[PDB]
Amino acid sequence: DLAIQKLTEIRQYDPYYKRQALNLIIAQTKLRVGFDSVPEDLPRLVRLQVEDLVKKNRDVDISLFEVSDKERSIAKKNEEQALLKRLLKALLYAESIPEFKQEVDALLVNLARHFTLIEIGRSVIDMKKAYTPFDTKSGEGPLFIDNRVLSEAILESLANENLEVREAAKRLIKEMHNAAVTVFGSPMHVPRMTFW
Amino acid sequence: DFRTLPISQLVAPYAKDSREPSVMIDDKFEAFMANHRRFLAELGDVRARDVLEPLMQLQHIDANFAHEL
Repeated sequence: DLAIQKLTEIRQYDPYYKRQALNLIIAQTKLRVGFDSVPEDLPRLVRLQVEDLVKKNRDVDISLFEVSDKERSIAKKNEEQALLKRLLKALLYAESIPEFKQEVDALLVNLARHFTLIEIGRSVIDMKKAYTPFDTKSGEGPLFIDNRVLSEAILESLANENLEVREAAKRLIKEMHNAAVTVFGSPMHVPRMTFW
Repeated sequence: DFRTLPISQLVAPYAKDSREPSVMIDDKFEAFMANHRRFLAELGDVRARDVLEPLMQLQHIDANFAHEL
């Protein structure tokens, strides 16, 4: 709270404290995203996902996402999601300070590409789910923070009083589309993802 | 605690899948994946000081947060 208030609101020691606040915000965002260990031949699996999505293969085993999560609290997850959205909004606003621009821009571009990779697999799962019939033993999937808080942050940043914030907001959408095109191979089947 | 969806969970279904993609992998895709791997490695490199030092610098300008700390 104090870090966001100090950063997004404007003595000779202010830049020092703004730098401290930015460091804290970046660390918290990284902690919220999390760390993962991916297999060695990940490109092949990503292209297999794309191939399955372009066609309508029905031989996908998605039993891992049909297991109920009946021990955690949904309200806690909602609160965590709201906190992450606030963090992303502060990061986007930080682009208006010339000394912070490059770092935040690189971090945001990396995050956007990561979320595109997530969205492709989510699309595969959602496509497979629409055909499964009803069953009482089955339940919903795991609980997680929705990576579409970036869309809400971009929406809230598009009409900012600063030109840099609006330009960065547009650049993020462009970057996500470019990443989707690069992963798919051509722009023909990109509009089949459920993110748009 | 709650985090965003991990990619390993999403690629778990293809654990036993021995198939070759129809579209041959190109140079741009390989560079993209290498950059992503670098970013993923950089993600899991947060030390305690990264959080603790800014807090003990920021406590000196607000007394309510110092009370909380």
